[PDB]
Amino acid sequence: TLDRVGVFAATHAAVAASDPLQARALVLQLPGLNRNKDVPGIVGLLREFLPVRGLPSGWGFVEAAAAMRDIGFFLGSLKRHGHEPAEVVPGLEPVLLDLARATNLPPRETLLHVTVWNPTAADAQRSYTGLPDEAHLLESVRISMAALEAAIALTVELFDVSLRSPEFAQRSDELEAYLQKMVESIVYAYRFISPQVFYDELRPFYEPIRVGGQSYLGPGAVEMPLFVLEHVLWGSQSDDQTYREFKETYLPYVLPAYRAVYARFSGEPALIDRALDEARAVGTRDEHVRAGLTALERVFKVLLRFRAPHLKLAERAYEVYAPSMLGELLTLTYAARSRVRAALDES
Ligand code: HEM
Repeated sequence: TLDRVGVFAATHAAVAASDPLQARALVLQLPGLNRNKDVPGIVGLLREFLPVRGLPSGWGFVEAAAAMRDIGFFLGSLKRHGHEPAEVVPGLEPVLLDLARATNLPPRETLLHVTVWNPTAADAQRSYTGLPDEAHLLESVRISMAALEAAIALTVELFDVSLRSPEFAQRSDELEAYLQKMVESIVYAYRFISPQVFYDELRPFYEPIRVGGQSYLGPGAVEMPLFVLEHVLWGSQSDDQTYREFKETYLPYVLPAYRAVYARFSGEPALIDRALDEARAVGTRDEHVRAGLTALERVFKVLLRFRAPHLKLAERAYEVYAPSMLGELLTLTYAARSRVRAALDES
């Protein structure tokens, strides 16, 4: 049914299958050293595979991204025990910067590296902690990342589809179906991830580190390119300070293609702004207009079925505090949906 997922999943699998540093058996030893808080051992283990002669000239994106993944687990690890990886590992910084250049991504590990680009097998999956809860968190992202990428494609396609077009409602219904995966992810997370374990054992691995004279954030699901999708859909012309700063903060961590999508739509009304103008130009009693707007409201419904439960998920973990950004974004989503619902009012 969600047949657009396959191609995105296949691109992720290419990186997951790559191990140019032949680091698999070495990275698997990291959880034990983390448990032992063995900083010298962690550095020693990294130096067993860290390139010292520059990157192999034959590497492409796949190899460079795979190398960053495997070095990357040592970065959040070292910071977890209170150390800047660049300061305690001679020659590491130049490698990170070279890998950043090769991939057009930050000079550390991102959500992509630790989830969809990380192999799934027990004898291959890289992990900070080796904990089941960490594996469950990775799975929760794997459930929806490829679907979300399809959804970004669909949103961009829907942007050029007139509300007057016969496809509008059908495309919106298809977008809704892919976005349902985000809901599935939060249901999964609620079921399988212990809030105590997340907060006490996993969260400390996700601190920022300093590379190239600036701070780079840790992997988190916050880096999923959902914010790019919603920039196009409803948010591009939002003057809300917290929201704009949120998007600009996470922009460097998403794939270059989605950074390009973001830029393309920043100088234009968002999809719903255009659709609502169209509804007003035709008249909101027109059944085809109403069909389109109703379909659009369902997209907002599914976005809220992710976002509201996610806030609860986040609150439960931090009860063991969540940033204001979450509730603020939730409210903005409600406001956007309300604009659609207002057009559908029959009085
Ligand atoms: C117990 C598990 C989780 C916790 C504790 C958690 C916590 C948070 C927090 C605190 C934020 C605000 C930004 C930050 O400080 O990093 C955030 C944002 C975000 N998270 Fe989660 N999260 C969890 C699971 C998930 C899952 C499973 C997904 C999707 C697969 C997800 C998707 C997102 C997204 C897309 C944002 C950006 C804000 C938004 O769209 O509303 N999170 N998360």
